Amino acid sequence: VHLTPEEKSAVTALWGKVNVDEVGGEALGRLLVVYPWTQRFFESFGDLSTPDAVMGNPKVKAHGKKVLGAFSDGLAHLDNLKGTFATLSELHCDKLHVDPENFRLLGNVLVCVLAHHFGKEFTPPVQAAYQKVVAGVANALAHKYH
Amino acid sequence: VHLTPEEKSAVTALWGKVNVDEVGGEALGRLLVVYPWTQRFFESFGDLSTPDAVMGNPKVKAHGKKVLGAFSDGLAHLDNLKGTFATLSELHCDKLHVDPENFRLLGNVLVCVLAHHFGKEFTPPVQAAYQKVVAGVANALAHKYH
Amino acid sequence: VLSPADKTNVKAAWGKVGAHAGEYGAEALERMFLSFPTTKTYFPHFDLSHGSAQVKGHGKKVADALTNAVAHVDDMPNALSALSDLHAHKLRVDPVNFKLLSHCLLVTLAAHLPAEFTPAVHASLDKFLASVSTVLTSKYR
Amino acid sequence: VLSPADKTNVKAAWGKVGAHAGEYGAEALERMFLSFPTTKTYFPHFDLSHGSAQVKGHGKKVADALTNAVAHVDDMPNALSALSDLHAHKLRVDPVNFKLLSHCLLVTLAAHLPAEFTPAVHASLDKFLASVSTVLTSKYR
Ligand code: HEM
Ligand code: HEM
Ligand SMILES: O=N[O-]
Ligand SMILES: O=N[O-]
Ligand SMILES: O=N[O-]
Ligand SMILES: O=N[O-]
Repeated sequence: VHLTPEEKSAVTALWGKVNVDEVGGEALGRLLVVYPWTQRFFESFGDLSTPDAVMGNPKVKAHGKKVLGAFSDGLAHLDNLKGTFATLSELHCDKLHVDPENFRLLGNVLVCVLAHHFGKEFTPPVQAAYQKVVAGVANALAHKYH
Repeated sequence: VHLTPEEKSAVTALWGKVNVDEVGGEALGRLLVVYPWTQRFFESFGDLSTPDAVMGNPKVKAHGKKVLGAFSDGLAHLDNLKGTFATLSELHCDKLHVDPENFRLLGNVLVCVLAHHFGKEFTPPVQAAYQKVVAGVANALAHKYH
Repeated sequence: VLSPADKTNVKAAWGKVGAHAGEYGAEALERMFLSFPTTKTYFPHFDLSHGSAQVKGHGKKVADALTNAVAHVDDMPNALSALSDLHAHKLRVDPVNFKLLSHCLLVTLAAHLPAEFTPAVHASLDKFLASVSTVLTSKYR
Repeated sequence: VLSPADKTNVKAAWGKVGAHAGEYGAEALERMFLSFPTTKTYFPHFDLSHGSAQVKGHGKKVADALTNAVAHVDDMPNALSALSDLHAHKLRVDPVNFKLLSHCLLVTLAAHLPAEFTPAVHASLDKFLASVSTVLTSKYR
């Protein structure tokens, strides 16, 4: 995906502020709570019977950290998301068979989490830049379906 | 998109049988009838107030012919749909701003039309091969969004 | 909202399908599994090979559910309530997947109803299956 | 199907939004137009620049519609019938676009409700907006 330098600026500046130990687990937790069919892929995590259980679940936080690590890696290589996410695509597409619409969902949940965390700092242009980014990551993760 | 040789065979053999003067207009007509919001992009065509009006509409048939011509062109270049549909992407994405979900819709309507026309000949494996093809065309047409 | 014309059309199509309902349901499933392999992960314990008695049996259950919906078209939420519970709560069926099976059901009818699958009836069937899908995913809203 | 808990949550969130409802609606629209440029083609006659009085005015109408839905949450199809007619028949709004505006509404609430936008309330709001969207696209089913 081609971000403008203004878009790249919006994304990069915000991201430096992100708590990489927490936001991933918050986004994943919310995905599992808001789109409960996603819990299908994480039955090993244990208690997901309530929102509190999910958000407080240590496995959710731990796996979310890895997920955010992948996003960070995409952010570092915006001009080659396809190469970056090759292996993860193979995993989510060929092995896990996750429907790609769910990539788009997690991306939008991440956006919600950024909005929640940054509030007014997460302006409509900053959002628009992040939408380009999560679309690009979703598309790359889905490449093994193309 | 990578079709297997069996998939390529299924697609190629069926396509030689397609009435390229008709199927395009049938698929477009059905798109306009079944997903009526698509009519938004074709107000110049005239009377689209009923199914009969749409299917009998000469402009629908004529434009459908061009659309099918594009599909045929994709079929000839399966291993480079991106290059093939570059210009059309620019048109549908940058100029027309058609939501890409609609590409997927037209593709599935085309599949329905093939099923209707070929009946039992349109076997589940032949369908599956065509689904790979219409997904690939939709994805390429949508590239200017990626 | 299914119009009187849609209800007429859907009823006509089901009539023409007649006693093939179960077989067409099984065919729709096979089309779905081949065309959209992700859907197969909901049936890891089924044998999904061509001719599978389990797919045939399931196709019949699916067809029966749809005909129950046709037969109670004005009361679908109530008619499909148990099925809605099952698909959302227990099975956690991804909502996207209803679009895939609906499409395969349309394709199947299209391949079997040369006369009946007109653009109008195609539109009505699409709305019907969309309405059924909305109910079956409603335990998500 | 909105649960009692969802209705409680949605009502709580709207309460916290209070008199900002209109402003947040305008902000949601701007987020949508910037983030999802395809949506702009429904407003070719609007000026969509930041600060546009037309976007502000429309944001208020949108917010008013949602609050009318909250206020008649058990009768949404009836409450939103005219709006459903307008969006499907006259405007021919692509159904995908309701997901885009719903997301932008969530983002907007999230950016304004640090305390209120918990995972539970986020879930309830998502269902609410999904339910509103289902009604507004129902003239397609
Ligand atoms: C959309 C962006 C996504 C990103 C960037 C992402 C990233 C990751 C990463 C980094 C891992 C760890 C892989 C490893 O251990 O090497 C992973 C695993 C996994 N992901 Fe995702 N993921 C995404 C979406 C999803 C979604 C939407 C689902 C399901 C709803 C999902 C299901 C899984 C599962 C089940 C695993 C564990 C697989 C295993 O350990 O065998 N992912 N993902
Ligand atoms: C999905 C596969 C599609 C293919 C292969 C396709 C192909 C084409 C072709 C070949 C043309 C003629 C361009 C020219 O004259 O050089 C065209 C034009 C056009 N298409 Fe599509 N199309 C697709 C989907 C759609 C959809 C879903 C919509 C809207 C719902 C749409 C809206 C239009 C419009 C409005 C034009 C005329 C634009 C103009 O003349 O300025 N297309 N398309
Ligand atoms: O986001 N699950 O990897
Ligand atoms: O299919 N309209 O180009
Ligand atoms: O195949 N639907 O159960
Ligand atoms: O902005 N929805 O009218």
